[PDB]
Amino acid sequence: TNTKGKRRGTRYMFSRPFRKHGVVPLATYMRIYKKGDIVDIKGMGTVQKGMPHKCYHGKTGRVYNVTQHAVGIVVNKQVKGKILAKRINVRIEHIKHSKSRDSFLKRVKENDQKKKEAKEKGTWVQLKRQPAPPREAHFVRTNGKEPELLEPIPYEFMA
Amino acid sequence: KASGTLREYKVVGRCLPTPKCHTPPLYRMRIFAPNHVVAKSRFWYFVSQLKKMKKSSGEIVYCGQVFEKSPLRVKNFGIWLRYDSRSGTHNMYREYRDLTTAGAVTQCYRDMGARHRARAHSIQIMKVEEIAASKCRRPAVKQFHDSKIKFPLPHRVLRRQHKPRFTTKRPNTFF
Amino acid sequence: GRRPARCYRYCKNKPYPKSRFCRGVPDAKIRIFDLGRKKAKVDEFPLGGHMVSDEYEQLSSEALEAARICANKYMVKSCGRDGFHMRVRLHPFHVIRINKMLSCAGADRLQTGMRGAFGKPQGTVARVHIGQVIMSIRTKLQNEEHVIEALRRAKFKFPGRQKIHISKKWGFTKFNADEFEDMVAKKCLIPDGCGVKYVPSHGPLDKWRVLHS
Amino acid sequence: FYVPAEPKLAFVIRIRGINGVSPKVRKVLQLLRLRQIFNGTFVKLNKASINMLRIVEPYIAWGYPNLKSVNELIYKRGYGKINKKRIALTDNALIARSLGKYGIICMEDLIHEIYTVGKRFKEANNFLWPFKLSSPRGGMKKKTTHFVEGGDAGNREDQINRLIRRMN
RNA sequence: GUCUACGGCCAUACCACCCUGAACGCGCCCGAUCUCGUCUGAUCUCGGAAGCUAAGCAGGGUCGGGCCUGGUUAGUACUUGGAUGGGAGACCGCCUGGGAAUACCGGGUGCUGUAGGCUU
RNA sequence: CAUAGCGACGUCGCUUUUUGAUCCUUCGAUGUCGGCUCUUCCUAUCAUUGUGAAGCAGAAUUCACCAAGCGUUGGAUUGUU
RNA sequence: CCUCCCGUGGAGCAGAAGGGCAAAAGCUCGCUUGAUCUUGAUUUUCAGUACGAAUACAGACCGUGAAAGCGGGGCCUCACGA
RNA sequence: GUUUUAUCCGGUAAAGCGAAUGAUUAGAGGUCUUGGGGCCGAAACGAUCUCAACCUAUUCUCAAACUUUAAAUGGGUAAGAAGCCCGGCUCGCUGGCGUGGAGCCGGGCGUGGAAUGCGAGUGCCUAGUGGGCCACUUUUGGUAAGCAGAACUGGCGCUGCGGGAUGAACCGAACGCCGGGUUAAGGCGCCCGAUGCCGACGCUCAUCAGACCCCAGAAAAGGUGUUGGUUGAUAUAGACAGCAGGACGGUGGCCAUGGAAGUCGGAAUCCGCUAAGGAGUGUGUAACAACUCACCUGCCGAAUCAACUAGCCCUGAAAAUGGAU
Ligand SMILES: [Mg+2]
Ligand SMILES: [Mg+2]
Ligand SMILES: [Mg+2]
Ligand SMILES: [Mg+2]
Ligand SMILES: [Mg+2]
Ligand SMILES: [Mg+2]
Ligand SMILES: [Mg+2]
Ligand SMILES: [Mg+2]
Ligand SMILES: [Mg+2]
Ligand SMILES: [Mg+2]
Ligand SMILES: [Mg+2]
Ligand SMILES: [Mg+2]
Ligand SMILES: [Mg+2]
Ligand SMILES: [Mg+2]
Ligand SMILES: [Mg+2]
Ligand SMILES: [Mg+2]
Ligand SMILES: [Mg+2]
Ligand SMILES: [Mg+2]
Ligand SMILES: [Mg+2]
Ligand SMILES: [Mg+2]
Ligand SMILES: [Mg+2]
Ligand SMILES: [Mg+2]
Ligand SMILES: [Mg+2]
Ligand SMILES: [Mg+2]
Ligand SMILES: [Mg+2]
Ligand SMILES: [Mg+2]
Repeated sequence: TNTKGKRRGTRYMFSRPFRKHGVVPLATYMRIYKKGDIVDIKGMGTVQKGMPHKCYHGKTGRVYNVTQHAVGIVVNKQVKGKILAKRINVRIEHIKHSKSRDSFLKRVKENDQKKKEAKEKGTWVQLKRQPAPPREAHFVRTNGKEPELLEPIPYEFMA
Repeated sequence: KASGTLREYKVVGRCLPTPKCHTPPLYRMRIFAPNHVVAKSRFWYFVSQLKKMKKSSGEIVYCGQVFEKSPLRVKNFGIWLRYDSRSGTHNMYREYRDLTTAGAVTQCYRDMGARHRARAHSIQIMKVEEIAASKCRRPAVKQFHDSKIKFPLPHRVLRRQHKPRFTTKRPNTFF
Repeated sequence: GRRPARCYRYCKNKPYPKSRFCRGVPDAKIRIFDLGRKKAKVDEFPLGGHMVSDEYEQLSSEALEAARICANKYMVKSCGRDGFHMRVRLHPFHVIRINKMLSCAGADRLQTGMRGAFGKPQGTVARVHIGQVIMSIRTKLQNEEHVIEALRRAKFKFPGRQKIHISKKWGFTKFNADEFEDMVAKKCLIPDGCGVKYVPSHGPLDKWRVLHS
Repeated sequence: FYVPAEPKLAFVIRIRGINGVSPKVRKVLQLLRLRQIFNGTFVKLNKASINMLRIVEPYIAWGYPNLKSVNELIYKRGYGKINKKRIALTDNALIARSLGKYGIICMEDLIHEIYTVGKRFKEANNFLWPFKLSSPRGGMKKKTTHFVEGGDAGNREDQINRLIRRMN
């Protein structure tokens, strides 16, 4: 009995944040999107043209085509029991660069730097980041102070 | 929390050192638990109730059993506790006689279960204290403060009712 | 023609306020929420006693009206008509609905059974939580037993379990009674009518020097 | 106060059966190689493994094995996964042929690598077939509740060794 | 130490009132032949340089409002998973992890990019 | 004179002798109203036995308790219940 | 009717509601016909079929503006047919 | 069908309304007006008194179709050899630029760049099904339903076995034919395997006791039944309980009147005597009167009283064949 409208259920999704209405800041238009880079589809409602569908709000994809005002994004969509890589045309107002890719390329560059430097100076170094290891043994000093004795408080009705 | 014969554990914990306080304060509690694992769990429960600590953001630096320093001496234990009934929370003060502190706390748990149907997870023991005989308030305890205490064992019920199961003589209850 | 209150006791539905979608709501039974000497100053009535629910449930407007009337009558009998101030702390904002059926010997007569079952507004009830205050009475400190008895008599007009509580606050305010006198003394509180105005130590100095003058 | 190093080796025993299991718990139990009740597996402890153990907490009983528990487990129920088969560790050549490239060539090397979690703990642990232990002699307390509330599930710190003694 | 032109983030920048402003500058200011618009050279456009920092503007101030950021509220409300837990129920407690928001009390009040000036 | 006898505003229940709500059983069929006849069962007791209370002086009446042993009828009208 | 001041939009944008918008998307003027001619791709419903609606392009011919640009109907979500 | 480390997405739970949009309680302070008006203001309400409206600062209570703030759970992406870094070539695209972008061609880099687990990829043909139902949790309508409709996971259907006496779905556990050992859930008077332990501590007597998830029967409200607990009060300057006295004068206090004299009703709580006494807690007298109480005193010589609270038990507790832990 639900309608099939393109913007059904997007009352808060496409609405602007509190006290963030008005002119779209221009640095969003000044971003450079190459083919193959990773973008996050958000979809502000100020610009009604080139809007993504509500099923792509919050999804992340890879740019494959660049036009004057929009980009082509390959984004995975799950439909029933299959995931298919949809291709969507979204104006640049509704996307932004994904920081996870930036962090990963920074890590790759730093790892290559470490490899080159370590090969120059011979000493092996660890690159594969490890999960949080168990805490090692250590001494906890008292500094001549008795640890405070804690007792549960008696019950009383407050309000 | 189930039960058994409880033991007293001195559990000491603290927050993890963070670059806001490099030496967080150490805190100490007396936990009466069947074993040290339950003692650690109850310590975290209580210090989460009191301070803003969690098992994840803190550590336990000591968890050792507190041996009774006079298990050969009879003494009076006063216990302050709170528990949740079926329709509210109540603070109670109860008195018991035992050689050991943890024995008196176990007595308290059994007695709360017997009289108030209070399961052990509802009961919060907030102070256990040895009290002098002149500071006792419960008549059930004060009647044992007699240097010339004297009573018989009036009606001794046979307990060996199955050895023998059949016999000619009817048992005697006066001894 | 009202249904027994057991049929609308529990908070089973979402809140259903009288709004632009819910029209045709009959007016609530309770219209007056403050009785006694409402014009009494703050220092006149230091003692304040609440009656607190212990169950998450719905209290009907008629039940609030009946309890308010009973407490008013007992307070007038005991402390006099001007020795107290009562405040009903619940407002019937939730509308209950009735799917009315024909109470005759026939189902063929367009009864339709459960078809189109969404009802019409029966009345209004008040949703009360565990620990929420239902009624509050403030009076002289020497009428504590009379307040307790008046609130005890009002409990019999309500479905669930309620508790009587003598608050630590001064009157109907939110400040503790022990701190109230020495807060008024150093002008952190300014009385006005039945309440007090907390005066924080920030703002223009002109509003500070109109005080201490 | 001396706070000891946090344990880095855990023995995880699945205590509940395979009926009516939620998909996430089922997937994590498959990732722990615990596909049968009373199956045991050594788990190297870190944040990821601890969170995985948190996911399947009602279905497992785990703790910190001591040296004796590791010795008894490897010597009595130690089976190797050689050519995708379950082979009893009756000879040192069986260990040497499958793990000699990691320096593990005998029962003692395997036990040392498992106990002190070494560089090649993953290979030595995956080489071991998950331990198919018996029912706990003397019974359990309550498999449906946590250890700290009178039951058997969850993390009993070092009382897993008592369960191991009664288990194999 | 600042200003102008163009900006980025878009209140830590806004709002009300008060004080000060050296040199450039920005302005107010003078005028309507031309360009161009008017009911009106008020706005717009154009041509200027007598006067003034009164205003805009800049900086500072207010037990200032707002905003931003902390603490408290509070391991509270809420919540993942668990039990042959309690209770007639409504609901509640515990185990396992996560964890807020007012009121209330502190601190702060634009940062900066390019180009070009002034400041002994 | 609140409570001998009643009980507004509220509020908590019980029953399945009303009518509904639902559609689980029955559509290769469970004969569908009332009356007659006949037996047994329930008590939320009309009378009768033993009682307590009253605004029980007697008489009559009302409320309540133990209590279903026993009884609860003849007719006009109506297919009637 | 005229004038000044305050005025974050509390008005208006054809309509139901929601979103959006201030030297705007609203009001008033000036010029116009991009509501035109075409091929594909894509989104929405979806079986990833169709219709409908829509987004981003590309090729013509134009409109407007000093220009950057904007426009192939209506600020967006409906207004339709093998 | 997993976690971890990064990185985005959201508007539910909560919370808020001295923040917007709606709903809403009460006082307080101000001073304009077609507010009523207000007693002596007409005369310039000479005056200033009340209530309105309004404003300001507060205050009670709310929202599925409200919201500043805002979780838990959750959704997407990334965690390398298809990568990184060097040189060069092509373009009719772009263009101040040897510019940007894309493609292409050589070359060098392996610590294989989180944990855990698992062998994967791909094609053809294809039956049956397309009435479902149930349980935890969330949730809509309904008084409710073994009612109707959704979300999530599991189950029954398709499934036997141990337990719940009995039972499609509950709890344990899923199944080839067997022997030994051990358990789960559940149990161990007898039926009926196992407590024929010299089990531990208490609670409870019911002339309808109670007795184990689902589940197969109960509520509000009471109890001087008993057991704990909380708070408060009295007491050798003698409590408590019993038994015995005084319980006054003005004043048969005022306004009520037909008597109301303390007690059919309205207001206030005087004084002195002291051992105390209310110009009254009740009975009542047509009315007096006579009583009793709260208050003190005498005897009596050690502890006592009150209000709550919650455990078991009792009342509340009534249906039809004779009957069901
Ligand atoms: Mg009825
Ligand atoms: Mg509903
Ligand atoms: Mg199961
Ligand atoms: Mg045995
Ligand atoms: Mg279960
Ligand atoms: Mg300020
Ligand atoms: Mg929690
Ligand atoms: Mg059906
Ligand atoms: Mg037949
Ligand atoms: Mg027949
Ligand atoms: Mg009877
Ligand atoms: Mg074109
Ligand atoms: Mg358009
Ligand atoms: Mg809410
Ligand atoms: Mg509001
Ligand atoms: Mg169907
Ligand atoms: Mg259903
Ligand atoms: Mg079938
Ligand atoms: Mg199956
Ligand atoms: Mg089965
Ligand atoms: Mg069976
Ligand atoms: Mg049964
Ligand atoms: Mg066997
Ligand atoms: Mg049996
Ligand atoms: Mg036997
Ligand atoms: Mg009963």
